[PDB]
Amino acid sequence: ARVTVQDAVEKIGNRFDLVLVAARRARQMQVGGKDPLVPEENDKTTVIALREIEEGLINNQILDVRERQEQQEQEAAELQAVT
Amino acid sequence: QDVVLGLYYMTRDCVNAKGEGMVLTGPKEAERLYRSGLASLHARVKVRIT
Amino acid sequence: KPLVGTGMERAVAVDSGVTAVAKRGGVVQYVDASRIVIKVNEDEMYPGEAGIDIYNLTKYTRSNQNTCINQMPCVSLGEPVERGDVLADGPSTDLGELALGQNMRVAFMPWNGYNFEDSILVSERVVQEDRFTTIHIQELACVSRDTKLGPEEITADIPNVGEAALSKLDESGIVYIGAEVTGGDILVGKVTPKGETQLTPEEKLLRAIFGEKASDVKDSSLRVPNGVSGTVIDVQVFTRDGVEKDKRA
Amino acid sequence: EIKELLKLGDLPTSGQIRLYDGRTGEQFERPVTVGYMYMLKLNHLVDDKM
Amino acid sequence: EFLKPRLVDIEQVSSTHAKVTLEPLERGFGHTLGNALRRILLSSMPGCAVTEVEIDGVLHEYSTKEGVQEDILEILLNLKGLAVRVQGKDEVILTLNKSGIGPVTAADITHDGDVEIVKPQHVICHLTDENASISMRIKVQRGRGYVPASTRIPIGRLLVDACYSPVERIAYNVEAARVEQRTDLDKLVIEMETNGTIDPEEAIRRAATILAEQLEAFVDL
Amino acid sequence: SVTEFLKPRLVDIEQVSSTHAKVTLEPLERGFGHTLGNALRRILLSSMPGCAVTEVEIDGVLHEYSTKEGVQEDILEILLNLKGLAVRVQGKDEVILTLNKSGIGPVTAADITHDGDVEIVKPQHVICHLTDENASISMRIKVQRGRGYVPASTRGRLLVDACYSPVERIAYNVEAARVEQRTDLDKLVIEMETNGTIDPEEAIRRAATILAEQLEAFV
Amino acid sequence: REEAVVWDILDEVIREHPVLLNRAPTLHRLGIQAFEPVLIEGKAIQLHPLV
Repeated sequence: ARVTVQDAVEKIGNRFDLVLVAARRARQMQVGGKDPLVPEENDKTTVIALREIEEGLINNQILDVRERQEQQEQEAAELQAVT
Repeated sequence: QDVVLGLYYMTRDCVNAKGEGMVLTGPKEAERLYRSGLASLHARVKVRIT
Repeated sequence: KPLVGTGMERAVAVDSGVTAVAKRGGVVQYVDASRIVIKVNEDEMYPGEAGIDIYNLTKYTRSNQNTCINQMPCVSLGEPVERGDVLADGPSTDLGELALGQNMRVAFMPWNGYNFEDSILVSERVVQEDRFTTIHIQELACVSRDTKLGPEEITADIPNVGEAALSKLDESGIVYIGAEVTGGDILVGKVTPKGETQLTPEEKLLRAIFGEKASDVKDSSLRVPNGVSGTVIDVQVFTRDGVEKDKRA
Repeated sequence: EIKELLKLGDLPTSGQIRLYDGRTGEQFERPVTVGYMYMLKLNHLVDDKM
Repeated sequence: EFLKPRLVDIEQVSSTHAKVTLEPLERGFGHTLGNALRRILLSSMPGCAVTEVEIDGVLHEYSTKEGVQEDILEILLNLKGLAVRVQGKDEVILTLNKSGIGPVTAADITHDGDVEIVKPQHVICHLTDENASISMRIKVQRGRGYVPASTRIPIGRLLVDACYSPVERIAYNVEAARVEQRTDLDKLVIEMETNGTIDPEEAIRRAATILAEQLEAFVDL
Repeated sequence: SVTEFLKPRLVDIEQVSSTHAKVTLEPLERGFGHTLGNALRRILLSSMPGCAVTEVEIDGVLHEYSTKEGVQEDILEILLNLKGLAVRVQGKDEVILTLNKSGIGPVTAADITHDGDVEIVKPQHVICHLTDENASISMRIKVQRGRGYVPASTRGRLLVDACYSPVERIAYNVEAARVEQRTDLDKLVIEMETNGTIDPEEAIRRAATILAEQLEAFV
Repeated sequence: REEAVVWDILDEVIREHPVLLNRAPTLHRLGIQAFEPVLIEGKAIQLHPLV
């Protein structure tokens, strides 16, 4: 359910990086490879992204940690299946 | 423009109406009195608000 | 008939020549929906040139703003009419008065927000009676220009379509009068010399000696615009004098 | 003269008639103006502007 | 216990309109059933108005016919005003044939005896010449509500808008029923206007049938 | 076809606590949402069987605009508390009850004696508060079954507004919903509280039962 | 052709996809606000009155 964005703005108090964080996350859920952390109510990926922000479990820092973790996982497959 | 006319007609009072000066347990039965026609929409009344 | 009028409706109706004012008064001999034939009274009559007044009404046809101009006989059969009296009510006229809109039962109250700023909330009794239902008329032309690789045919032989469009075209390729067309149909089938190859002068000598034509073609038919429906009520065909005529012409 | 013509009909001289609602079936307060206005259809049609 | 009403009086005050009387009602149910039955009588009553007209020597409805003073479109609106009962069918094709000078009434149609023409004085058009004649096939079908031309949609078969609604105006008025040696009982009196093809008892009975179904949606009958 | 309608069925009860429910009906013929919601509203708000507190006489009171010591509240506000006492009663039509207490603290509905066929939906319904040990309350309270609402002006005995009907709020929101090729329909959204003496969906079935029984001599 | 299944497809691509309304003399920044669509059998843009 979506009417406002206000709690997401109160957790990330910039209102201009809310768009960027939710855009990066909704790309991770659209193209995207990943799967949503919140159960979807047959929503678009935009609302699921803002909904994950409203739970306070996604910011820029969680995305940076998980991208570093995926970049570290991208050597433990190649270096294992080559050598 | 329409909604402020609706409110200004709603929250006003006249010196005599249906149910002038009766006492009510709360706004829910105020609506229950208004929709039956037993009280007029502008009639000064003690209710219990919270 | 505007119930609240000012009396100047008569002057606007009579003076603006969209009604058929009788030149010489007399007696209705014959009213049809298209002409009105009046026998003339004696004291307004000329001794030679015996004379009856024949008023040909102008029926359903296009106005300059794509509205419908139409005259209707407002007199009976065999009725005394006077000189200067109207014989046919034109568009927006009623018995020689002036009647633009229609007069309706109006009420001044807010009704649940549906007439908020200046909006107007209308019953279904209005749209059931067809009392604002009006008639608009579009004139669609198709021109056949003399172009390169030969001029263009208006034949029904149209590439890449079948009987789905040809079911409403005749032997000549022009739509029947009365066809209830919608958006996307084909009204006048026009076809073009397609192929656009620009063969070489060597290939030009090749096709000039060995004698092979191109015989490819593209649809460029006159189609109905988007969204509109209606009824073909009139088809006019004009032809340059040095051009032969097909069968519907 | 408008009042005298309304008295020639059997209509009220006030010009205002009490009206019911088609939804609730109950009388509106404060009786309202009904009449015949000669309304025009202008040719700014929405299926030309859309 | 709640007391239950009965159809007590049907005053056929004219051929068009008549007044029923519902009696006796508990206090409060008068306006409730009155508004509900006004709603159902105006909304959904099965009418039998005209649907498709096919004049013989006429292509499309925006033309004229040599020998009749009204246009084809005015003939179609005059047919749209025609009320007609059918009894044992759903659709039917009537047939009008007339020549000579004189007003073409609705009585000139071929009878087709289960089809009743409820108003013979209703003119369609006026023929205007001796050697002039119209001949149309009038396709009338049973229907409900208002179905215009553009929703449900040869080149000769013209289409009129369908106006399947046999009522015109419903006017219920409650009043106190001083009866049963008991005061404070309502009396519902519905003045219903009809084009002529509906018995007012059958009208109010179809309406109460409709309400019984709409409440059968969630209660056991 | 002319008799065949779109007969709905209720799709959910998106409820809050057991005296309240939000019932939706979908989908309906165009124009039936208002007549069904309005008919059920007038029947639930006007004519519902139910018992209610009707007339109360206090021990030492001869006038409403008065007081009695040991009572933090007033007489008029204790009658406001007595209006909300939602009471179900078995096959007895009407019966008189009494209430006696001397103590310090609230007076709840569990202080009322059980005697008779009288059952209270909430003992927690606080009638009044007391402040003095020697402050002894003694009131006689008469319940009576009826048919909806009868005020005090349309009736030491005191005149209590009689609210027999169990519902306390009914409102509907006819909003539009669609079928596949159909244009426009209705979605009746009933929102309703009770007083506790009946659960809401049974009260809607009461309203439908009464409106069905009032049409039996027609169909 | 506007077949029967494209309208459920359309209701499932509307659901959370905003649009931008815009009046023609757009003076200040409230002249472009973004809404959510509700579909209409009609040809006129319905617009919430307080806006």
